[PDB]
Amino acid sequence: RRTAFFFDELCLWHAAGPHALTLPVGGWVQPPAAAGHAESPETKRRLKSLLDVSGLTARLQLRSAPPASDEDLLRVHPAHYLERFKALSDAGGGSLGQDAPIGPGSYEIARLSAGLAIAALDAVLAGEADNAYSLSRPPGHHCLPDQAMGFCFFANIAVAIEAAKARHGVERVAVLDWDVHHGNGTQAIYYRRDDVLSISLHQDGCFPPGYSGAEDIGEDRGRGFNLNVPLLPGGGHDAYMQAMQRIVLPALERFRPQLIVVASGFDANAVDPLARMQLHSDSFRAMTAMVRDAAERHAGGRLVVVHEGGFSEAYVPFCGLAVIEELSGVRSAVRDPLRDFIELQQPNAAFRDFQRQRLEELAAQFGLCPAQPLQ
Amino acid sequence: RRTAFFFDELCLWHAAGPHALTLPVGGWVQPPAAAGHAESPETKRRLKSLLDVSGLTARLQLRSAPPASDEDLLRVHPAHYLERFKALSDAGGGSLGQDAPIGPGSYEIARLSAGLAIAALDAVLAGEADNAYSLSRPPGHHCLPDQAMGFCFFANIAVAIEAAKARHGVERVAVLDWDVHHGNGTQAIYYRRDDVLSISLHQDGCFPPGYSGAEDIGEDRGRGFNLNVPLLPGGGHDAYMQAMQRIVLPALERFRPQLIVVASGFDANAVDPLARMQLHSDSFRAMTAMVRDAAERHAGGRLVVVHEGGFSEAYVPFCGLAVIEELSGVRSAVRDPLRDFIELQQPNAAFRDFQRQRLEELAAQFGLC
Amino acid sequence: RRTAFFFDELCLWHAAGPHALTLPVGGWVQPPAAAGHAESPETKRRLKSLLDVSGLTARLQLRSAPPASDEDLLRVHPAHYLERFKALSDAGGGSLGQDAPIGPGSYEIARLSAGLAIAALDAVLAGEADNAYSLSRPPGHHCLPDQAMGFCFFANIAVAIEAAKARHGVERVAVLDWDVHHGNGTQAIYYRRDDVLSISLHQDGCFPPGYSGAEDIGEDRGRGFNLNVPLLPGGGHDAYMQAMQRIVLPALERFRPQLIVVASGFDANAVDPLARMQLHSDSFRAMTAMVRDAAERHAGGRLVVVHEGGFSEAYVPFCGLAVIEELSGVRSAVRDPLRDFIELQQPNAAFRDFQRQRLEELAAQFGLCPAQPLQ
Amino acid sequence: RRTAFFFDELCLWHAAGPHALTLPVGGWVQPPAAAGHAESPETKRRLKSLLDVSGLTARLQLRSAPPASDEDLLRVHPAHYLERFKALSDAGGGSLGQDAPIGPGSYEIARLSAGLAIAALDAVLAGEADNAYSLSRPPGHHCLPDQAMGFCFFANIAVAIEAAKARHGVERVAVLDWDVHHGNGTQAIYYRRDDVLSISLHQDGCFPPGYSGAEDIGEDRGRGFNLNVPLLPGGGHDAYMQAMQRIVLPALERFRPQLIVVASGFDANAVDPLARMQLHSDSFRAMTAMVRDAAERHAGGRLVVVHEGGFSEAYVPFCGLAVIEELSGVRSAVRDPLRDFIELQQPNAAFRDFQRQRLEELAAQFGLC
Ligand SMILES: O=C(NO)C(F)(F)C(F)(F)C(F)(F)C(F)(F)C(F)(F)C(F)(F)C(=O)Nc1ccccc1
Ligand SMILES: O=C(NO)C(F)(F)C(F)(F)C(F)(F)C(F)(F)C(F)(F)C(F)(F)C(=O)Nc1ccccc1
Ligand SMILES: O=C(NO)C(F)(F)C(F)(F)C(F)(F)C(F)(F)C(F)(F)C(F)(F)C(=O)Nc1ccccc1
Ligand SMILES: O=C(NO)C(F)(F)C(F)(F)C(F)(F)C(F)(F)C(F)(F)C(F)(F)C(=O)Nc1ccccc1
Ligand SMILES: [K+]
Ligand SMILES: [K+]
Ligand SMILES: [K+]
Ligand SMILES: [K+]
Ligand SMILES: [K+]
Ligand SMILES: [K+]
Ligand SMILES: [K+]
Ligand SMILES: [K+]
Ligand SMILES: [Zn+2]
Ligand SMILES: [Zn+2]
Ligand SMILES: [Zn+2]
Ligand SMILES: [Zn+2]
Repeated sequence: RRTAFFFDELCLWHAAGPHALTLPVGGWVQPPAAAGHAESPETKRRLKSLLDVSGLTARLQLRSAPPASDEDLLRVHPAHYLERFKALSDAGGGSLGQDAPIGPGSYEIARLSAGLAIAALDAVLAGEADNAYSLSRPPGHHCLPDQAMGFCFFANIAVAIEAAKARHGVERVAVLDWDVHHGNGTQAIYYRRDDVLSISLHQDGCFPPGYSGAEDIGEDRGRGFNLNVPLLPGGGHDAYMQAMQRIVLPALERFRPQLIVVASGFDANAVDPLARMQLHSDSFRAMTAMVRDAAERHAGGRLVVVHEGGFSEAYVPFCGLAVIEELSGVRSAVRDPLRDFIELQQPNAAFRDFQRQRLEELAAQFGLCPAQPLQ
Repeated sequence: RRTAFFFDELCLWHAAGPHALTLPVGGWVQPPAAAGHAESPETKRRLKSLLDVSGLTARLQLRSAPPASDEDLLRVHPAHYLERFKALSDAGGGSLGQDAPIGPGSYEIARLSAGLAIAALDAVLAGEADNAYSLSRPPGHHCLPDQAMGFCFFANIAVAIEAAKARHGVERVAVLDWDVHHGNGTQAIYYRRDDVLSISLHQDGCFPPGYSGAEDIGEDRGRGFNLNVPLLPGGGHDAYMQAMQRIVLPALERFRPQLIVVASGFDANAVDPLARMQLHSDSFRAMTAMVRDAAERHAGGRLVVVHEGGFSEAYVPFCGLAVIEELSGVRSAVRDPLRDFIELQQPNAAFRDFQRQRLEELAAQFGLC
Repeated sequence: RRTAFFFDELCLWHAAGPHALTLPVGGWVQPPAAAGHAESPETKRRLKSLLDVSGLTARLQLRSAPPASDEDLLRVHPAHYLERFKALSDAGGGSLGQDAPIGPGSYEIARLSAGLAIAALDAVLAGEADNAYSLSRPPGHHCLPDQAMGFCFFANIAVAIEAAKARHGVERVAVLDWDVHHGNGTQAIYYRRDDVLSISLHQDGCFPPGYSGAEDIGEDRGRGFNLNVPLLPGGGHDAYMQAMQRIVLPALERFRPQLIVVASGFDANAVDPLARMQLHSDSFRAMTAMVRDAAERHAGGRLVVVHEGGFSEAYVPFCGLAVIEELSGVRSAVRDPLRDFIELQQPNAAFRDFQRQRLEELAAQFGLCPAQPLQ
Repeated sequence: RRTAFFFDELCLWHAAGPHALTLPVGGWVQPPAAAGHAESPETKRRLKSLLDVSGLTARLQLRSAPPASDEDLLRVHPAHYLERFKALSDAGGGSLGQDAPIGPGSYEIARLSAGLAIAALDAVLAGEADNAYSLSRPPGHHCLPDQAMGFCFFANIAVAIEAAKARHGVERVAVLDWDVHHGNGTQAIYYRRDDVLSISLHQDGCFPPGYSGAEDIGEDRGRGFNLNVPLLPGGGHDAYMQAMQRIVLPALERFRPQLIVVASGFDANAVDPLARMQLHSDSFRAMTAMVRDAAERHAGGRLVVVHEGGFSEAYVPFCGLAVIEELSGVRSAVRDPLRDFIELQQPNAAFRDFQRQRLEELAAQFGLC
């Protein structure tokens, strides 16, 4: 298998003002002596470093891309938003919204991030690669057309899809969003559309705070083409496996995607500060295997994974490595040193059963028939 | 209310070798560009900085203490353990056990940490203060007599209790351990004893990994005098409130403690990387209120809170501040900026009810209903 | 001796946007993975930590102070400057000038820094202490009345002096500025005044860049009441000792100060990135001893040392500790672990002689008679 | 021009125990909240990042290399030194000498660093590239055969030269060492040899502390084939240009090198904490131009630049970029933002003249005038 790795060093140079985790410094929040922000470069940089020393980068098709044009961005965002973003970026940065801080030059770098997503879809649709991974920083899946949120400043995946439709005329794209937070940007943009199936697995009520969203299934033309799976906080491997088998795979089976895009955050990992789920690297490996399989049966193998969240410096690299091994069909010598340990922390039988029953009920609410994958 | 704050700057100078969170650097674990260890000074330093900026330090009785003597340490740990610890500390540090890395001078600093715990109990028992908070770094509650674990190198609380019994002859001490991990050190040391009631609230299976422990209630003379409450991962405020009201307060009521010691980690907070629970600063405020109340009723107000775990730099200070406000009866101008946000993320009604039913069953199992 | 240590934890919470040393992040300057700015809290925080663990803090008279009022600040700065500073500070920070970046809440913290300086002079003038040290962050000595420069946002020492004149009517204050950079703020404010003798020891041409200033001795009423000693880059202990003995002590002798204020940066230390001089902790000890002596003979012992620059995290604490030992008359158990090493790196005889001859010529240019200290 | 860039990500994973700048943490030296060591990865990583963002990496011949074999290392270092290094590396690290701390796995990574130097000489001697740059971390130029010093654990350049002589039979190599500290490792190894001309430009008395060395010109067969230029602290661009024109270029002219190797530290830069000199990125550009020119005239263009010291995170990348632009003949869009500022800080005319006169005298002493 030929996997394109879309990466640019410059995406790692985007940096907001001082923050303690996600809290803007000021008031009662003391400046951290080192850290600086949640959406730091280090988590993505360490993924890249581990890919290099493992020998995996040598086996991928390593690509960059031009930054997203105004044409591409305007399919989603209004000019006055671009202008506001740019002016704030040229004046040294600041706050572009609620939980949306930017640094100097962040406009240009956000454009580059969006271009990588655009290019990754283009490459896979054009037959240049079987699948692709885009290390797109800053992330995209919370961003609304006219409102930056959740450290996202462009709707990377939505911009990529709209560009893909204009260049290739793809008619059915599925977006599976396994970032631990709710993919509200993708949901809102495609909410009344049936050419895009948007599925979000997320921790119930995490971000946006208090939002579950199971009853939000899309409207009119898009009714049934948006699906939220609000998993109970504390869940791990089995919760995600059950969600995949009872909701995701049956939904993709019904939708028959010609392209699958994954909004892949790794903030469901067991040591992430920004959520409470218990995934290990093999959990992300298994989800990728399931989604790759779905792509091989419906979409001619056309799968793109776009990097979204994931805050843990120590553990994100191992989770992201697992995904890329699974996309490329290449297994490195890397051994996840937290794997066995995270196994022992998983929910007990009673808790697993309780989450399983809720997923069964949810699959029934959605009108998903428990069929088996086929071609 | 007169609250003693036991603190020494030197406790913040203990530092292990390079780690990525809890993973020792080496093999596939790249050295972090900044961070360093999990048990870093910063989390405790930022608690101290927020206490100072809030003006609350000015209302406490600020104290240090001599480091723990060999006499005190030897009540719990063997001489060969002290020697082994010391030699490794003199030779620049390294690994004293599984998840127990030390740096140069860490022996001396561990002794100082233990002395603060000793002195805090002493002060409260002697009537020098109504209650006390000991910012004891490195922490203590995982450490066995001859085995360092979980970044603990001396059993600070056990060492403090044994010293208290020798100096004051206190007969009944309750140790409430609300660090999110299991207080296995305190459990093992006091396991066959009824002069010490050890209670651990912890995330089911977190650390030690795979351990719940509800059935482990003590043995022979200590049967019934150890209680584990393994809360489901993902739980937050209500889970802890229910645990306090159905298990902890009834257990303390039955035991009639003459002194309450709290092993207070803040790693149950909603943004901690080292567990999966959802507590906010008012959760720790409420638990402290409930334990203070229990102390006022049985123990002449004698309450000591010893700092244990808590990894989140950003949020531990607010949780620790809340505790100390509650101990002192002084409310500062500090407003927790995550509070409203963490409310919205709490378990839904169905999950709350599920955890509540388990706690009811557990309280029945323990004969506390 | 009774030494007041004016300190507030909140001064350590002032933090600018991301910088690589002194370079604002953006363009070709990548965000640092840890550091964040030159004027970081850590250098001052580590001074405070070393003072604590040494037992010295227990022997000082530890004080805070109210922040500087508008009244006090307006003696130097215009209202529109205060308003501009404040607005930028309330909007999350940014760039208040050339090399003058601020963070959110920096206005309030700058006011606190200035209040510590005001209070330190007040305490010493009121007989509450023999001398004082003010750990005033952010620093002051580059700041002009209507222009922030060199990470200084208020003219701390000038604000303190003008307040001291209003409360106590002190008639002759000497400001000795041994920060390695030129004290241009103090120079410009007091330039035509003879009630304030301003003396700057600095590295020739360091900051402001290209400025030496030996011929800038004040004008009209202030002619002869400003003195610049531009020391050659590379100089260390002997260069500073010779400057003190041939220029500073004779100048103070002529001026008969009723109060001595020291603008004490430690960026002349041998490992500072922001200059090229070779001082060790005993060099700062000796300069403090000389200045304390001058204060005991003219000023009733009235000496205030205000912390200015110093970037080295490792070595500033030892230099600042040395000063405070010398102010308090208390020698701790701390042993400077770079001392012997820095001794061996000092300029050779030929270089020492070359710098000595220039200082002799300069003392003659200034019309300083080589008299001996007396009372 | 075809420039090989020898680089391996794994060299950036070497990391010693906690230090404050160069001071080992312990005693009165508090652990830094962020930093860690002087010889940190960041300075070299940021050079690599700027090369990538500039598009210059795309114009180089990017290479890695096998780590140095025992055969190669043993030409310089004894087996017992390898064993001692390795054992300390397997046991988590510690102190291999005075200013020579290592971390876990540092033995393997030091071997990799040395292999890059070996491979860079090999490539240039074999005609695979016109010149080369080796980003060899950890550095090499202070390391003696049986004594680690100055954060160097193998004598990278010496090991590379000895390997080059065995494989290619090159007879005359010049080593120009413009790291701001004295290249004592290269000086001592080649001290009685005339097949290697070792030249060190360094700050008078910086490191090793108190050493100038102008009188140390080699002995017996090597007499005249070692040259030290101890520049006065505080010197910058002109001092270095004068040293190059009056000492270095005439010496190379007399020696007729078949290969030039540069020990290129950037710690002479104007903002380095580890010395007191005032170089900007164009200074390193000019020195590289002058040495490339010398290589074109005697050595068929054969020039290798091996990365040594340089501590400034902010400014080393710009200085290293300048060198590589000059090697490759490719000028990127990068503009050095400190350049104009460092011009204004240069020594005045009187100081320049004073240093110039000393260099004239020194060139006369050496018989090069
Ligand atoms: O993973 C992310 N996106 O998928 C994320 F953006 F990083 C986030 F969503 F996790 C968040 F955006 F980081 C966050 F967690 F949602 C958040 F926005 F950072 C926050 F935690 F919700 C947050 O910012 N909380 C705050 C609460 C009060 C005041 C300021 C911030
Ligand atoms: O909070 C603590 N004490 O109250 C704690 F000991 F720090 C801990 F329990 F959080 C812990 F030590 F951090 C830990 F969780 F036990 C642990 F040690 F960090 C760990 F998570 F167990 C851990 O470090 N696990 C590892 C597993 C494999 C390899 C390295 C580390
Ligand atoms: O020590 C200081 N004051 O006494 C100092 F402010 F930190 C400084 F003066 F050293 C400085 F201000 F730090 C500085 F060194 F002068 C400086 F301003 F930071 C700088 F080094 F001069 C500087 O900022 N240089 C720059 C050059 C080009 C572009 C931006 C900044
Ligand atoms: O640049 C270097 N090599 O080219 C260097 F070796 F790193 C150094 F020379 F800069 C050095 F090693 F940093 C150093 F300068 F030699 C040194 F080791 F850092 C030091 F400055 F010598 C030093 O560390 N001195 C100490 C003195 C006393 C106690 C601890 C350290
Ligand atoms: K999601
Ligand atoms: K849809
Ligand atoms: K517990
Ligand atoms: K018990
Ligand atoms: K000065
Ligand atoms: K004047
Ligand atoms: K040299
Ligand atoms: K030689
Ligand atoms: Zn997320
Ligand atoms: Zn814990
Ligand atoms: Zn300065
Ligand atoms: Zn060097």
